[PDB]
Amino acid sequence: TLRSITSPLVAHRLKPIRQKTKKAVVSILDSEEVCVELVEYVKEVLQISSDGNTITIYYPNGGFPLADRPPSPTDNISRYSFDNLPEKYWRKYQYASRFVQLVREKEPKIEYFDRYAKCILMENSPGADFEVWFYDGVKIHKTEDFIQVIEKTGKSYTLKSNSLKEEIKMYMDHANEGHRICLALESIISEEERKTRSAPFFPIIIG
Amino acid sequence: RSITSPLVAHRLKPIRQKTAVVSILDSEEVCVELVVKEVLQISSDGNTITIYYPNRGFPLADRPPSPTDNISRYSFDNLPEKYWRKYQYASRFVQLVREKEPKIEYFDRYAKCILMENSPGADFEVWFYDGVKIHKTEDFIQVIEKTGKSYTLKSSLKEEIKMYMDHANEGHRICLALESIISEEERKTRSAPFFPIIIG
Repeated sequence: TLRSITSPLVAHRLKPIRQKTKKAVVSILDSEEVCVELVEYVKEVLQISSDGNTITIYYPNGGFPLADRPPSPTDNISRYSFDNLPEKYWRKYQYASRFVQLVREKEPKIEYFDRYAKCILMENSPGADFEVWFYDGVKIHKTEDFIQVIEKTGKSYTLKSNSLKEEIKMYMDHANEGHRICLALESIISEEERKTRSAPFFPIIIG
Repeated sequence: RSITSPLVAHRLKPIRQKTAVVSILDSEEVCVELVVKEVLQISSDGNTITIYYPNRGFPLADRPPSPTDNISRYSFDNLPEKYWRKYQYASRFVQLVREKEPKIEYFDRYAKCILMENSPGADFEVWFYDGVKIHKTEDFIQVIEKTGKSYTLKSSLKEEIKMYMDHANEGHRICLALESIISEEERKTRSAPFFPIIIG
């Protein structure tokens, strides 16, 4: 069971992207499906559901040239659950998940303009990244692992654990309020998309 | 006061229109330059009017003349009648901006919904992805079919279009519920404003 190792990917609300590695192309489609074309001709396509829990695999007949769109499916097709997926495709599923993990860290879920900064909560929940692009060129990025400060000069620092330099704290004190605010809205609005179950309320731009 | 209510320019993006010149400043203050020779600056909340004269003077710049010492402040109530029709010009203008100024853009699978800033009872435009368009108002609803066949109903079932009108009504209910939820939170937080908002 792939489960014993990794976890199902999440691509919900991800804008489209196509990147060519050497071994193959990876995509996020308008459907928020994830496509891995193994490879210059495509010999194998994996199409993972936006949830992670479904993997569709189709081949050609013959020895599928490269393209904008991925190749429309064939009758040589299969479907697996995350649990049923054969070992053979596991490292492919993990390429797709690493990639998607990359995108979500940089995919805004909420953009909020305070008097003093642009605040960005990312899609890499739980514990998503949080960027604060101060309008006077200060930058504070918060991560589960750590916090990066960049000063108006370019002095850039990490704090995996505080006294900063006091003046840093005015900015960090703000960053924190912004995080508390974007985390309260995300909860409120998320509550609403539960109660209504209509169309996604994310991402949002505020102010 | 007896007549017009104080204007509201909260969250309105800047604009200078020439006719007198009227402006909404980056401060959400409303400026009327009469022609210059007189400047009225109404507060974003409508209740304070600052009036200053040149020391004519003031050639028509693209920005309002910086402040002078021939200056007055009034309350909405204190405002002398000499200035009432100037205030009312400013109020009509702002009513016009607000009706076309969006507070909420929501992207449904079928359409773009826009609740405007002309509360209470704000306009609600539904720009369907297929080219259908519905515009709700307190007075009436305009329907534009894909053809162009406009139809300003004022009170009715015409069939088929009811599929779209039902969607439009859902979107309104959804946008009117988000406004309430995010409005509660803004009441409880004291942070920077939460509107406008784009969702989707």
